[PDB]
Amino acid sequence: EEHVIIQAEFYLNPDQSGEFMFDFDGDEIFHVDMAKKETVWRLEEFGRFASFEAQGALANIAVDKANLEIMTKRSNYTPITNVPPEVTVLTNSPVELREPNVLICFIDKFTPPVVNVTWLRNGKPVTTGVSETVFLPREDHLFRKFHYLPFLPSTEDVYDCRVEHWGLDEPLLKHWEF
Amino acid sequence: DRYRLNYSLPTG
Amino acid sequence: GITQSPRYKITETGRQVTLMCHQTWSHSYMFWYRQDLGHGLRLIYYSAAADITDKGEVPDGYVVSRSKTENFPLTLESATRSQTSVYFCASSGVPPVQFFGPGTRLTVLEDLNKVFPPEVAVFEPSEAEISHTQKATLVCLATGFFPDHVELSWWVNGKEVHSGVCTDPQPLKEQPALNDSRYALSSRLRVSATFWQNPRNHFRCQVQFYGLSENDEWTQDRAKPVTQIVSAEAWGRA
Amino acid sequence: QQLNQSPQSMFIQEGEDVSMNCTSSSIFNTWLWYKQEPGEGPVLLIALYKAGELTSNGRLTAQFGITRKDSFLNISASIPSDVGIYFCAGQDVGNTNAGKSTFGDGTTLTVKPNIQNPDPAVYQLRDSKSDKSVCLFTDFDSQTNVSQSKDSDVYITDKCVLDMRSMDFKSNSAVAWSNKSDFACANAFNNSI
Amino acid sequence: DTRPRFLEQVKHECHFFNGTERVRFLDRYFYHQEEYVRFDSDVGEYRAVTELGRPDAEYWNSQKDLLEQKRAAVDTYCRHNYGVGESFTVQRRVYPEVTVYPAKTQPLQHHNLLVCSVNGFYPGSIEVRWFRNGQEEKTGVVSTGLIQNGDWTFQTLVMLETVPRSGEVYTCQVEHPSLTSPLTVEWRA
Ligand SMILES: *[C@@H]1O[C@H](CO)[C@@H](O[C@@H]2O[C@H](CO)[C@@H](O[C@@H]3O[C@H](CO)[C@@H](O)[C@H](O)[C@@H]3O)[C@H](O)[C@H]2NC(C)=O)[C@H](O)[C@H]1NC(C)=O
Repeated sequence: EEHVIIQAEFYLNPDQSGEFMFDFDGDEIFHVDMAKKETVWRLEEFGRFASFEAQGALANIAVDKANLEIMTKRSNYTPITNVPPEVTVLTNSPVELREPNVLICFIDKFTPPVVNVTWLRNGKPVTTGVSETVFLPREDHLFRKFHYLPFLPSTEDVYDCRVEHWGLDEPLLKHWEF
Repeated sequence: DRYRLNYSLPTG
Repeated sequence: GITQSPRYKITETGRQVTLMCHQTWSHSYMFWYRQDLGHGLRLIYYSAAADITDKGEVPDGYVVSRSKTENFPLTLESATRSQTSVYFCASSGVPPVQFFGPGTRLTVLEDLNKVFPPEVAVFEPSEAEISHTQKATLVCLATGFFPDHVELSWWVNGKEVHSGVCTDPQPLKEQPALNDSRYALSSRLRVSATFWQNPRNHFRCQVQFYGLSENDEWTQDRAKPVTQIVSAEAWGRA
Repeated sequence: QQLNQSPQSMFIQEGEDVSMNCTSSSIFNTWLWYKQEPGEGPVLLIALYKAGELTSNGRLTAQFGITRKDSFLNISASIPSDVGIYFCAGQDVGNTNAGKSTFGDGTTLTVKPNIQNPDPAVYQLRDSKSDKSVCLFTDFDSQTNVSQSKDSDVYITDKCVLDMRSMDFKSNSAVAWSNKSDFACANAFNNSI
Repeated sequence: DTRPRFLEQVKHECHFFNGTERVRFLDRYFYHQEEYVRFDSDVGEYRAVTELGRPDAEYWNSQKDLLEQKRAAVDTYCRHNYGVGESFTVQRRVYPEVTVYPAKTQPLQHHNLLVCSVNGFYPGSIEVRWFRNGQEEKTGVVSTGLIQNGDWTFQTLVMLETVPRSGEVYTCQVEHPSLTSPLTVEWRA
């Protein structure tokens, strides 16, 4: 049918951060860790059925940084407008007490790609097996991100996702209950 | 097998 | 533009020397090669971007650095005689096309006392040639230098000529059976007879020798064979 | 040697045609041709980025093999200035990801000139300062090959082609010299053809 | 800090139709949220999207080596990477897992909503229909739409607005490219 394989890149100043990733029909195939300078396959099985060792991917982001400095001057130093995200909390599967599950915090339609996301069980921060994806690109050139929290469903625990963004006045909270 | 890189072009 | 420095270099065995490559094209990729006989170009190290370095085919005995998009210094850790080669530097904005530099001729020697400057002499055309061929050929000879870091040029009336010039592609070993033999080089400049017949014209053969530096110590009595120019001139005769 | 460049040595008289080959051990996507002038660095001749492409640059023409593993270069109407080494470069998928190019060993092209009117002769020149002398074997045919001397004390140089431009006169030349007192100019080159 | 931010983006889009039959390569460049220059494989060179990228299009188009390198991207880049991962991207199949449970909109004494939950299926093109006592219920059905989990799975919660009565037999039917036959899940009141 119809398929799209996008190679997305960005560079952000003054944060001096950037990323490099491939995308198939909205899902991340892999990305390049700019710190360890290695390929991080989104699904571990991809690293056995494919391969990607590109030092030039880092050189691409280097070019993006150079092009960014020229474009910033060309635009009379016009900064980017902050687009606040739209946070949503849902479960991997239907909730069953004493049956493990995952709580997903989907941050969508936001720019620039810098956010502060935290899980709050009963208002207390949690960081036991928490996971996240990179900043995924969108069709409208905004960004989206996923955060994952494996948990055991219970009636005593109440969870929240605190997503802070520069387009947000106060840290946005979205609750999930049983 | 093995994914190519598409070179991002530099500007002057 | 990619440029290299030094262009010639005599170092001692075991010393640490660093060849530099400077580019103003703001290219992201840079490469260091070494070209020998029978191996062609061989990648030593290269850099996809600043603060990024990777190894190539011949990365042993070398290190490299790249803290800026301008400079890619190749550095020999401990100079071995096997590292006597011609080192080339390239760069790329968007590969595969690369832009190479002028090259650097490095010569690793055991003792610098084998380094001798060249002796240049000009030889005047023979009358038999001017009668039979109506043309004048001047022969220049540069003998007794080591290593082969020379650049011979011809100068007629203060200008450098290339027409009618022919320099030997390789130098001759004066002591052919010696590995550290001193070298000799010949070159020819053919001008019309009536031009050499005019005594108002000046002919000079020039040899730019790239020898030792003002930092290389010299404990011998012979004059230090530093980078110098040895010339030889001649005037037209009737 | 992931890139097989044949031939490696060529001898072409002026006006004739030249054809170099280059084969890859992996599926290539781009091909590069370089030329290294004596004493200079290699520069780019032609680039091919599409299969079956046939790009030209004057008398140079290069082909991208449809096997994605072969490439050719042709030099039509050889002139003596076409001497030098010709490198063959390319990129596979691994190279493209690393931004590097694999180079072939090369082809050393030596175009020999057309000596229209030969006139083989040997002369002797005198030092502009001193007794000191030197011989000159000049104006011989391109098919002649000068050798070195087992005399050791006698030094015989190799062939050399000078082009007096605007006079339409090319000429070979070879120099010999020795400080042994029993040295005759004509007796020198005859043992070296 | 409160400092201004500046964003540069580059997207190398490969668009595939009918597998590798019709392919389209887009070399897109973005400043912040807006595109300013594009290489369309259909056109053959860079064309500015906004007037801000006109110097980039003119500078790149004047370099013949660059344009010829991008004109080949449909074969050398797009079609290559399509086949590198076709076995585990285009042909990836994951079974859904349908569960049905009742719910209520308002805090009430009886259920008024019945939920069908399809979870963890790839690809995302799916069909979910509701049936009460053999007759399909078209009116009063509110779907969730497709939900991307970000881990190569999908989900959607198609629900039927009904006050279930004792004795009625509801069924939720789902048809997915991974299933060889329609998958049914029943829920008796
Ligand atoms: C999608 O791609 C498939 C191929 O993967 C296309 O099917 C191809 O359709 C053409 C006609 O449009 C067929 O060409 C015909 O072939 C016969 C011999 O079989 C020849 O005698 C005719 O003169 C004509 O050339 C071709 O065979 C066929 N290939 C296959 C493998 O079925 C299809 O049209 C494309 N588009 C869509 C919407 O599917």
